[PDB]
Amino acid sequence: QANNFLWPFKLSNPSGGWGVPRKFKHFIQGGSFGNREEFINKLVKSMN
Amino acid sequence: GIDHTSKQHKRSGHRTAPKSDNVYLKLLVKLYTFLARRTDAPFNKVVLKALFLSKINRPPVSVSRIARALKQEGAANKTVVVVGTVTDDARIFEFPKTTVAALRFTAGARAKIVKAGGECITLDQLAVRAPKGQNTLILRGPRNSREAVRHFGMGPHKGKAPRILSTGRKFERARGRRRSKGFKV
Amino acid sequence: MAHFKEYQVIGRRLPTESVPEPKLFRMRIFASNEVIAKSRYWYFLQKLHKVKKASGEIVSINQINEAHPTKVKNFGVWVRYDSRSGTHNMYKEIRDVSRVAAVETLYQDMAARHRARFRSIHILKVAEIEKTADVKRQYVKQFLTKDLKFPLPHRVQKSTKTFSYKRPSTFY
Amino acid sequence: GKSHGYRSRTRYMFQRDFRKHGAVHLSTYLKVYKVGDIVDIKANGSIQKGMPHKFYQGKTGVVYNVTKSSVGVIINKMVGNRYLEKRLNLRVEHIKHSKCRQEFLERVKANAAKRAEAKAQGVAVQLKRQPAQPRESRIVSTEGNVPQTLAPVPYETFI
Amino acid sequence: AKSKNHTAHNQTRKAHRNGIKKPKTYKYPSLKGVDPKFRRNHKHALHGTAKALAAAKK
RNA sequence: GGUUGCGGCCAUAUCUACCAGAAAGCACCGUUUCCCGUCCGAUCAACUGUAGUUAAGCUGGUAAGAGCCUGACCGAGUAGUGUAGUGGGUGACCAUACGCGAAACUCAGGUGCUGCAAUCU
RNA sequence: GAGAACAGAAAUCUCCAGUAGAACAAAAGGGUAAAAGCCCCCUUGAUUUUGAUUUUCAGUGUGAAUACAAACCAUGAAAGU
RNA sequence: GCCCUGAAAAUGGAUGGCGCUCAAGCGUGUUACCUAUACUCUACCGUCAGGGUUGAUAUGAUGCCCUGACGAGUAGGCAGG
RNA sequence: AAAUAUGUAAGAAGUCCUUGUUACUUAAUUGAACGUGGACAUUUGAAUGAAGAGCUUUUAGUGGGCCAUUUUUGGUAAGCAGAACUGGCGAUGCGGGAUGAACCGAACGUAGAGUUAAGGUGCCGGAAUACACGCUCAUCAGACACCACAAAAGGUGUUAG
RNA sequence: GGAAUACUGCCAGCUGGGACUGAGGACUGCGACGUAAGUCAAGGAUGCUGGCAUAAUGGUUAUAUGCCGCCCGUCUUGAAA
RNA sequence: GAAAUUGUUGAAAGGGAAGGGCAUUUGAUCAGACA
Ligand SMILES: [Mg+2]
Ligand SMILES: [Mg+2]
Ligand SMILES: [Mg+2]
Ligand SMILES: [Mg+2]
Ligand SMILES: [Mg+2]
Ligand SMILES: [Mg+2]
Ligand SMILES: [Mg+2]
Ligand SMILES: [Mg+2]
Ligand SMILES: [Mg+2]
Ligand SMILES: [Mg+2]
Ligand SMILES: [Mg+2]
Ligand SMILES: [Mg+2]
Ligand SMILES: [Mg+2]
Ligand SMILES: [Mg+2]
Ligand SMILES: [Mg+2]
Ligand SMILES: [Mg+2]
Ligand SMILES: [Mg+2]
Ligand SMILES: [Mg+2]
Ligand SMILES: [Mg+2]
Ligand SMILES: [Mg+2]
Ligand SMILES: [Mg+2]
Ligand SMILES: [Mg+2]
Ligand SMILES: [Mg+2]
Ligand SMILES: [Mg+2]
Ligand SMILES: [Mg+2]
Ligand SMILES: [Mg+2]
Ligand SMILES: [Mg+2]
Ligand SMILES: [Mg+2]
Ligand SMILES: [Mg+2]
Ligand SMILES: [Mg+2]
Ligand SMILES: [Mg+2]
Ligand SMILES: [Mg+2]
Ligand SMILES: [Mg+2]
Ligand SMILES: [Mg+2]
Ligand SMILES: [Mg+2]
Ligand SMILES: [Mg+2]
Ligand SMILES: [Mg+2]
Ligand SMILES: [Mg+2]
Ligand SMILES: [Mg+2]
Ligand SMILES: [Mg+2]
Ligand SMILES: [Mg+2]
Ligand SMILES: [Mg+2]
Ligand SMILES: [Mg+2]
Ligand SMILES: [Mg+2]
Ligand SMILES: [Mg+2]
Ligand SMILES: [Mg+2]
Ligand SMILES: [Mg+2]
Ligand SMILES: [Mg+2]
Ligand SMILES: [Mg+2]
Ligand SMILES: [Mg+2]
Ligand SMILES: [Mg+2]
Ligand SMILES: [Mg+2]
Ligand SMILES: [Mg+2]
Ligand SMILES: [Mg+2]
Ligand SMILES: [Mg+2]
Ligand SMILES: [Mg+2]
Ligand SMILES: [Mg+2]
Ligand SMILES: [Mg+2]
Ligand SMILES: [Mg+2]
Ligand SMILES: [Mg+2]
Ligand SMILES: [Mg+2]
Ligand SMILES: [Mg+2]
Ligand SMILES: [Mg+2]
Ligand SMILES: [Mg+2]
Ligand SMILES: [Mg+2]
Ligand SMILES: [Mg+2]
Repeated sequence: QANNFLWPFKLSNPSGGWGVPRKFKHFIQGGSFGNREEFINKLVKSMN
Repeated sequence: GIDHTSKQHKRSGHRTAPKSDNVYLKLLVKLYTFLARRTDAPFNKVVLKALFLSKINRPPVSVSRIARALKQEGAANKTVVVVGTVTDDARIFEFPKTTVAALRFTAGARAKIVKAGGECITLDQLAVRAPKGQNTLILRGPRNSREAVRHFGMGPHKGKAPRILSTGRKFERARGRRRSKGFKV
Repeated sequence: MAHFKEYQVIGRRLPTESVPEPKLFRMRIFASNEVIAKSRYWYFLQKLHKVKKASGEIVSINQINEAHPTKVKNFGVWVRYDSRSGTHNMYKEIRDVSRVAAVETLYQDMAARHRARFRSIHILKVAEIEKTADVKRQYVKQFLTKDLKFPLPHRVQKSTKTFSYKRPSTFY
Repeated sequence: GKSHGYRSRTRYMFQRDFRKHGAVHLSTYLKVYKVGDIVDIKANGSIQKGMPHKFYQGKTGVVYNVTKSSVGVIINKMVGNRYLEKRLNLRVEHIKHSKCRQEFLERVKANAAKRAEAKAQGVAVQLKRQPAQPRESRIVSTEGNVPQTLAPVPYETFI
Repeated sequence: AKSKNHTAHNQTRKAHRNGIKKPKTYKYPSLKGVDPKFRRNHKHALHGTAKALAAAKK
């Protein structure tokens, strides 16, 4: 209930940029997708 | 862009004023959207919609169908509302008293009701008398008694009546309508 | 793959009823972050034991820092690598000041001399060549000679303006 | 021309299971079926009468009829963008009771229990199932278990 | 002039615009195709208990 | 525990060779008037339970036995596979990333469990 | 496989072994061992009534099939079929 | 591994062109920087939706006020002009 | 004997008790079906979502399709012929791949500011003649997916093994 | 032995430069600061000063310049062809 | 007394077509508003 109450957050693109030159590979291969664990905060904070 | 999960700009699909163009009906609508907006009473809300209803969703309630609903346990003193016209039914030989409120009353129906010392109210009078619709019994007539719906769903083994003009034998009663002529439906 | 850290990664075989306290295995792992490093761990562990991450657990992840980060050391490096037409075992010696530095330029070297991308390499051992004269490869022996001194001929200064009024000089 | 007869493509499907040919064991016939029973459908190729068509193989349905040597099962087959109701006259050699509801029934009978056995104590129940939760903290020891340190291996050929 | 022969291409796209409508369920389904010997008796069975329940409100 | 009649799962019950089996029971076994069947009382039918025998059946045990059953981080996280990339490669094909994961192999363990009724040192 | 006058590679007789390696009109694939195969005995259910159902499907028709109901019969000691 | 031989076609000609050789080439790393009708925020138009408001004594009740989301389009449908 | 696909179930139309109806059915008030009366509420029976769900009528256009990854048949092969699943183009502009129906990015009301994607940043051309380690000198060097080709075989050129 | 530092993270710590926007139009809400009276950056810009009062700004138009832009209609899988 | 199409006058532009989009310079032309 608590979480569905929130609309999905609408983030802008990252301000720093994506790290990486190509997004649609796994984080673990130098890309942006997948579980990147605690490194999620650096991203979101650039997007928020 | 957005992966839409549902068709955009969809109209609700419900009437919202009558399509009718009669002032009086337009006025009764005025009464009841007011009444609906300010009385949290279910009755007014149902009544308002029925007003928008087109002619086919407004089948006539007969005066015999009326008498029967009054025979419900504990219902004989209720005033019956019919958002539509009320027709007469020679087939009943003893009509009760009560008070019917409806849009139209055919001449004979009005007669029969008044003869038994009943009363015929218009919805606006029904309003002043029972703004929350207290003690009201709402009746609808039969929609699927229309002749049209006989032909709905025509198909093999549906058993549903042909769109046909002239009828009698040698009008669509041979091949495919009997085991002895090709097959059956 | 990036600029490497070196990690101890410890893991073990999800416990059971009949086998609680499973054996525990360690790897040192050269990787840019601990996310790549745990991945790598499972990558090799499923090459040696019957586990997979699904049925196993990481126990500890710790960064190993260089012992004496400002001492020049002679590293011998063992590597396994995949070429286009078959796979291969190698030994190189790299001279730098940390193992982490060393692995940075190994990876560079494999890439440049053998066209081996990071996926196709396995570090086998990285280990400090203790006593000199066990140093094998001459491109390193070279730098171990007594009283070593060499000039840097033909100096290029980087200009900052587009135009110059001099004619330069590569003296030095 | 093409061929699309009733039992077409069924070579292995109505085949008989290795070392399991012959008479059907008698329990197949001692089993009892009531309307509402959920059965699973599997053709016994040894029994040609009362056979389900291949499409209904491996399908689960509900009994709607019980006759001398058969049960009538009703399956929802989806033809088009929609399901229609299909009714199957199967002999008992092609039907078995599903366990697809055993865990539900075991769950309910048991939910009645700890529901009373809690109420009649002092409430506090919790009897919806929950998915696998992530595991919790814990402390692994070294006592008797120092970490063994593996490296990757050289390339070798053995052949 | 030969032309294409058959394809199911795009067909489940269409199937999904307006459903795959689930199968629709009812309390009291039809006795359609049920054993006539049963059904005959069952009727009288029902007629009876009906009579019994009118007999409860005499 | 044995045995018998009727069984359920249908090889851990089968197969090959050898040995052991108290008591009851099964059995083999005697007969041809009668019902009944045969080229043949071998099968099948009947009669005796009397005249005989554990030889066979049957039951059990042995065997670095054949087979079969079970297990295992034995092989193997191998083969194969769902997903990803403007990954490698002239191609053929091949690595990598998030997942799913065999079969043969090898080693160990095992060799009918059991329901109803009657009977039995 | 082993045995028996003429009799031989092949005639007819016996015994051992035999999971089907045969046979079941026909293409092939399923299936079958006190049978579904072979031999014999008795037979006409290959019949009468009108619906339901599965395949192909439009959920039309046709072909073929399935499980019942109401008859009348066949067979068998019978359960049954 | 890179490079070289293997390596022959028709108007003059194409790593897109110029040109580039410790590259402006090949492999690999690290930063920074450029910019889509996309992403975030704001205004405005329209569409859909949800609320509010007949109380007179002035001017639209198909109106007025608040709020939120959404906007590609051939064949084609409907709507308001 | 996989993976991917695939049927069903996860309750109020539920679970339990009591004991009516019948011509079916049992040796049998035995059973079968349908019930009357009674007991237990939202941790009432997994997750996530739901700009709601259900239903009815009537009618257009269409009934040449083509493409990409993967699976795949015929063919020496094809910018060839034919199937499977999805995603596309057709019907669609916008940014990138100089160019281009289908690739990559991203789907369009009128505009401001910001940030990016794919792809780029010597000059054409907005954007480092940036940083770093190697490699490579071609009297037809090479230069970025789809893509606009090259092979066996050789070199005492050079590099690392 | 005792420190420092990097690296990663946190602060409802302070603070400078720059750009775009200023919808709304009495009041009404949630707050903040004050002992208080009051004040406020708290449900959307005001304050102060200047210049022109005109072709100054703006529209239109022609031309020039940067980048971009094939011929519509059609039938087609596919047309600038 | 339209248009295609023509003469004349005036203004402008033109290195292998022309016309078009966004934007602004320059010329010409013009509305509104100030008070
Ligand atoms: Mg920042
Ligand atoms: Mg920036
Ligand atoms: Mg910065
Ligand atoms: Mg790139
Ligand atoms: Mg931001
Ligand atoms: Mg009528
Ligand atoms: Mg160290
Ligand atoms: Mg065929
Ligand atoms: Mg057998
Ligand atoms: Mg038959
Ligand atoms: Mg033709
Ligand atoms: Mg063709
Ligand atoms: Mg066609
Ligand atoms: Mg004895
Ligand atoms: Mg005789
Ligand atoms: Mg004898
Ligand atoms: Mg006998
Ligand atoms: Mg003996
Ligand atoms: Mg015996
Ligand atoms: Mg053995
Ligand atoms: Mg392989
Ligand atoms: Mg795969
Ligand atoms: Mg590829
Ligand atoms: Mg692999
Ligand atoms: Mg056959
Ligand atoms: Mg038998
Ligand atoms: Mg016949
Ligand atoms: Mg037919
Ligand atoms: Mg046919
Ligand atoms: Mg070139
Ligand atoms: Mg260039
Ligand atoms: Mg480079
Ligand atoms: Mg825009
Ligand atoms: Mg539109
Ligand atoms: Mg599923
Ligand atoms: Mg739910
Ligand atoms: Mg929800
Ligand atoms: Mg809703
Ligand atoms: Mg239509
Ligand atoms: Mg049509
Ligand atoms: Mg056609
Ligand atoms: Mg048509
Ligand atoms: Mg595609
Ligand atoms: Mg077309
Ligand atoms: Mg498009
Ligand atoms: Mg473009
Ligand atoms: Mg190109
Ligand atoms: Mg992609
Ligand atoms: Mg140029
Ligand atoms: Mg530039
Ligand atoms: Mg820079
Ligand atoms: Mg490639
Ligand atoms: Mg070569
Ligand atoms: Mg060489
Ligand atoms: Mg304002
Ligand atoms: Mg304003
Ligand atoms: Mg003036
Ligand atoms: Mg003026
Ligand atoms: Mg002026
Ligand atoms: Mg002019
Ligand atoms: Mg112009
Ligand atoms: Mg152009
Ligand atoms: Mg045409
Ligand atoms: Mg053509
Ligand atoms: Mg004139
Ligand atoms: Mg302009």
